[PDB]
Amino acid sequence: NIKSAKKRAIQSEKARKHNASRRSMMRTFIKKVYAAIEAGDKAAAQKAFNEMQPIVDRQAAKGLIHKNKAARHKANLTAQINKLA
Amino acid sequence: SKEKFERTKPHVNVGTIGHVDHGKTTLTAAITTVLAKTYGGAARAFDQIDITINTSHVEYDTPTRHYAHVDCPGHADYVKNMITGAAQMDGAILVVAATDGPMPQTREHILLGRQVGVPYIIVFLNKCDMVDDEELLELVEMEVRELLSQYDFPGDDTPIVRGSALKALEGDAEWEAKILELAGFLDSYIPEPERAIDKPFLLPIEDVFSISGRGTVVTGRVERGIIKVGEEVEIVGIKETQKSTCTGVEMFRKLLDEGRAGENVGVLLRGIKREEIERGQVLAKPGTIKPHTKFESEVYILSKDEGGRHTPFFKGYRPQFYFRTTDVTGTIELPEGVEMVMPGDNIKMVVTLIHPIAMDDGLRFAIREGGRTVGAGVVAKVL
Amino acid sequence: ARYLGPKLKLSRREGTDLFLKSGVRAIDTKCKIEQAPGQHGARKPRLSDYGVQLREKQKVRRIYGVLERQFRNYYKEAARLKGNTGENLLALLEGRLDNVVYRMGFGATRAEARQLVSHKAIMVNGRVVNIASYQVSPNDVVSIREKAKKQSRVKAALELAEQREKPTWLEVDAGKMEGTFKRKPERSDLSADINEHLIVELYSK
Amino acid sequence: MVTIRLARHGAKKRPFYQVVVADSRNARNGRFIERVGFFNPIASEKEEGTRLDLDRIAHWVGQGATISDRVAALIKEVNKAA
RNA sequence: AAUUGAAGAGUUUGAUCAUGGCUCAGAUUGAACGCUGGCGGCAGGCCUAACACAUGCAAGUCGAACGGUAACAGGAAGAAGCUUGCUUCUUUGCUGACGAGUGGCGGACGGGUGAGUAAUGUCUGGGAAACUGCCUGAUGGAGGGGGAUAACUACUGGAAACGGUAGCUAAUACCGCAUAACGUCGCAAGACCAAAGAGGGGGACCUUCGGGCCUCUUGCCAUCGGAUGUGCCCAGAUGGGAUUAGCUAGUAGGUGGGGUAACGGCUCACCUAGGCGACGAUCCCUAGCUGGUCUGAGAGGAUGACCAGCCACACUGGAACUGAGACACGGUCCAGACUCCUACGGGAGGCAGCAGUGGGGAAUAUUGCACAAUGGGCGCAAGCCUGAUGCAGCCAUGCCGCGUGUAUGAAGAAGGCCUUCGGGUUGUAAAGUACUUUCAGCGGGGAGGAAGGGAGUAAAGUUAAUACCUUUGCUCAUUGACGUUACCCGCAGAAGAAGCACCGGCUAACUCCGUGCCAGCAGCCGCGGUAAUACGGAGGGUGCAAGCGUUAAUCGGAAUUACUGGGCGUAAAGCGCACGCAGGCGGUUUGUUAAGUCAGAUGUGAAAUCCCCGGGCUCAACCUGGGAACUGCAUCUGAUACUGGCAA
RNA sequence: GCCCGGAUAGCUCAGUCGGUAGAGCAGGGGAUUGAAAAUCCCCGUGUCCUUGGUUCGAUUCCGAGUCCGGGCACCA
Ligand SMILES: Nc1nc2c(ncn2[C@@H]2O[C@H](COP(=O)(O)OP(=O)(O)O)[C@@H](O)[C@H]2O)c(=O)[nH]1
Ligand SMILES: *C(=O)[C@@H](N)Cc1ccccc1
Repeated sequence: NIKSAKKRAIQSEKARKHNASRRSMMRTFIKKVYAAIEAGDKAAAQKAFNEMQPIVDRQAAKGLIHKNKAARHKANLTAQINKLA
Repeated sequence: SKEKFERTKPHVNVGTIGHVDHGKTTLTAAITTVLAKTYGGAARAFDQIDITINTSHVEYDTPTRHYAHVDCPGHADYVKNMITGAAQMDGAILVVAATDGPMPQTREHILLGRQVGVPYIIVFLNKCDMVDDEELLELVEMEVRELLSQYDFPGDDTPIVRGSALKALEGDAEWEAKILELAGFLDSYIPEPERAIDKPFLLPIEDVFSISGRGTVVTGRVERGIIKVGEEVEIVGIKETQKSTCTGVEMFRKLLDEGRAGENVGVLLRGIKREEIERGQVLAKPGTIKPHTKFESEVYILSKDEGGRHTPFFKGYRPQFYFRTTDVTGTIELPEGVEMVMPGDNIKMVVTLIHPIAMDDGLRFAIREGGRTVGAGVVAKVL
Repeated sequence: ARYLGPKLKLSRREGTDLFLKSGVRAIDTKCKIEQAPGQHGARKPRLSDYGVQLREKQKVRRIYGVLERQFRNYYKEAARLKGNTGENLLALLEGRLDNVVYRMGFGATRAEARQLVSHKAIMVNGRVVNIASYQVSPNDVVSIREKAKKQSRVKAALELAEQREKPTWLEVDAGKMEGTFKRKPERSDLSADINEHLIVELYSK
Repeated sequence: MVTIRLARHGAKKRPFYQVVVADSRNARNGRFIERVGFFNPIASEKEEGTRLDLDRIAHWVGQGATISDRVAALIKEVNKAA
């Protein structure tokens, strides 16, 4: 619309491209650990978590993730690696 | 809507009158085309005006004055629109074809404006590109001069401007040369008319419009008085006399702030619909004229060879009465002793109209009936 | 809002005097009283009970110059108070400022007294009042604006009140032309010739 | 963040301010938490013209409730020392 | 002081007493119609088409964030006239300030509508599996580097909208490195994660001459909090129809994975076959809820406009993004309908935001002024935006207040009218006469709504500091849309200001004349058939008053839905009879429990409204302090007569 | 504003192509009665919307205008 606050359109959409790109990369790491559980390598699964731990934690402080869901992945997946090992 | 209109150029209301196929419309678009190259606020297109059946009012202005042109219907079947078209004349332009010469109907166009009082006429002898023989142009010109001479006008002193509206509209300099000198005749033969601005306000209701989204915009050129946006002005018509207040005024889609005599403006009222107001009423000052159903007058009836009647009518005869914009008919009670009123009589008659409207003494008016003008006069008595 | 008509015609209806025409004279004596409420006034009424309830209200309401809608509100306030609802109506109707100045004698008649108030002439406690329906409070002093004192209307007016009863719920000075209001009006301190009992039953329905 | 503002009541041309404790995101004369004292700028030169309970203000200030500059001016206007 | 409160009449029949419907007497409304119309004060004002909309306006802001400055105003260098500093004036971001751009914040509030919604909502009272920007308390940190881009140049697509390519550069933009904790995961050991700098002032020192450094202010990150808001779950209450009786299958529940801030069929995979239903499911229709308003003695019934709290919608439908928060009125993407522009390839638009318009409709108004006050957003502040709000204009729509004059005045006139033609009546009514002057009209003084803010200045703290800054007094010029204000003084003349329904009974109040079951009146009973108090006119009179009546609507009367408070032999009404489940009710003695119940305490029952006592506008209407009330619910602690559960 | 349809006694219509306007349903006036019906005795009350013209002559010929209804516009 014809308002000076149409800035929020292009600006927030520019924010959409950035945030969306970061959200997929966070998820693909989780796909690695789920493949790790199906692979049966409890040591490699532990190693799988070794690269994604500083990932979601760095997303937590940015407000990108609600911080609660961040710790939630670190909970169940830990429960997964001890289920196999 | 927008664009505040400037009150700098003197405004003289003009207009081309003529006949069918003559070129009233052709010249209208051409004059603005000619004035287009002297000022970039003109050049009214041919499809802009449109035969022109409605009283089309476009404008053009020279670097000296401003003009409100009217493109009236030069047709006999559209005399009533022509009458109201002549309701804003400060000077006119007669379009006469040098091919079929001055027509008896074009002759009729002169007399209708005369009984309502046209001050000056700039006769544009049209269709000049049809013939270059000057003596043939002279006889057609002199016949128009003869026409105005026997019709109480300076036919011997009427400014005859030759020319063809055809190529003048095409942009041909030679024929555009006539149009430039045409404007020369308009500013000299027609001086600044009378505009009684300090008189009680009166504005004839000519046309009714409704701009979708803004309201009612009635129009007309003010005869006298001054109005301001916010002032309460009432309306007297054939219906019950009503009232309203001014909420705006834009001329030619250009804003104005004060209504004054001379300017053909479009005033904006306080939320009235279309079914209340119609052509014929009068926008005036609070409590000036009240309607009546009984009045007398002093009228004269002309001959049919000139344009009036030929046979004497009787009592009960019901002709339409016209005072600058009114078309109210009425039952006539003839004076005792005069059963038959022959063409040439200058008697009085008691009138009992059918739709009450502004009736006041000293009201110069004309009378018509059946398609012809029976005569004119002045309302001296109001019962 | 006022009557603005013949001040004796309505009084001839009731038969009882309403003091609308007291003036300098004591009693009229020439109005063909008690037997002429109008044209066919000689014939005595059927006197239905519904009418007699109306006859006391219309009698008393014209005494104070109050009108129906306003008189109904005095009643509305009368019911929400304590004591006697019948006597509540009496004190409030006397509570009007035009009524208290009427007992002082500063006004010959109430119609005279009403404009007296309405023309900024009365200045109670040093406060000018135009409202005749001003609810007078206990323990206060009413007075007259100096510009509007001894203006020929009050001259002949004060000597009239000498034959009046001059109630005990107030006191006039007439030396400085001032009025001091005492305690609230008692039922026995008023005329007591009217029957206000029927009025509370009138608005019962 | 809640604050101590002024709820402008009273009729046309003759107001009467009622100092309230309300939410910032709410309306002037709308939802609030509590009302404490009032403010009568058109009061007569008489007994009462301005009232306000200092303690309830301090209790809310203790959690972090801000005060409007006009309202905070009333604190100076009620003169805690005078 | 705080509910001191309840009326009936007419009409069935020849008459009566019942039963029983019908109608009127009351008050009110977001009103409308008709007639008339003086002003002021305080409110209200599109209920129908949630129908379609022109234009303007309704949300911007920070240089104390950054690169910059196209403009406006100066400094400064310079330059030209020529009065040699009086002017003209080309460069210059070095300043004041600053369009356009980046970025932070706001835009989720304020505002409007009631289409949808019968329970996802709302109200009432509890509850736990959460989140929480701006604000604020507590405790530490605030170390060090890198890579792009907009604006801007060059070129260029397209009518425009709106882009495209290659290069330019900064940051409180983005992305790392380091450091990690009472923070996160885990039994633990351990592992892992953050950030941003500017502005003012200034001494020594230092100055690659940008500045560091010191100090003050402010901002930044994380964590436990708190205040507040929001989300979620349960219980009770929240309409009509049974001529709607079976419904449901991600549906009832469980295990596991995922998702959500959080819990869960929220969603999937397998398994189980159940869950809802007469104290009414589903289905159909209708409808925003409540606080309240009107009526009512109360209980109830009706209703939900305005002020206020909540929910939902935003052209129709749908999805999602950003962010603390929307799944969003003045944001986006898609399809559809309706408008518009067009250079026909393709785009623009949403008034149920103020006004305003066509149309609908019986019917509801201005395209005003201003940010002076309160509130909101950004900002250090100054200010700026603010159709919130504050006021003004139109309308008798409501309530309240007031005026259209007072006193005197008998030939007891004129005229109208009636008449037993005697006279009566209009009627102190008028003229006449002596006075007054509100409000209107006009002319001058003159409140209050205004608290603050800016500059200057002293003192007290901060600090190396008499500086900056912060705080408290004081001084100066002051900030008012309304506004020819409120209010007051004064001048002129009774001067400018009364109508409307009704008059047989119900129901306060009559005759005459004219029309003859004709015309008409009318709430019901009924009037008029040639002597009408009911039709029409005139006079008189009654009621009310800038309003008066008609009409529509709700309640009252209606104890004609009876809970308080009705009936059934014949007036409306005992199933034809009987058995019997669910349900209702249940002798008497004792013990016991303490659910119903009772008393008391506690939390809650928002505010305004209604009630009592006071206060402020001349009074009132209206506004308003305090108290009371809010007749209900939840929990705790006692009591044991009655009812209920258990046992004899 | 433009273009048409109805405008015919109380009501609905016939009758035109210039030659002195009809019918039906009505309704009403009288004799009889307390008053009507039934019965009997009599019946047209019309500016053809109005007005003007080509006239020995116009409802019918050409037209304006007013009233009402039905379609199109125009957009200061
Ligand atoms: N030769 C010539 N023809 C003309 C002239 N004016 C008009 N016309 C023609 O007449 C026709 C109609 O012209 P118009 O202006 O519509 O006339 P109106 O509307 O009756 O005024 C057009 O087609 C022109 O060609 C003229 O001056 N000369
Ligand atoms: C509106 O434009 C008026 N000022 C002029 C006008 C034009 C056409 C018809 C009537 C008036």
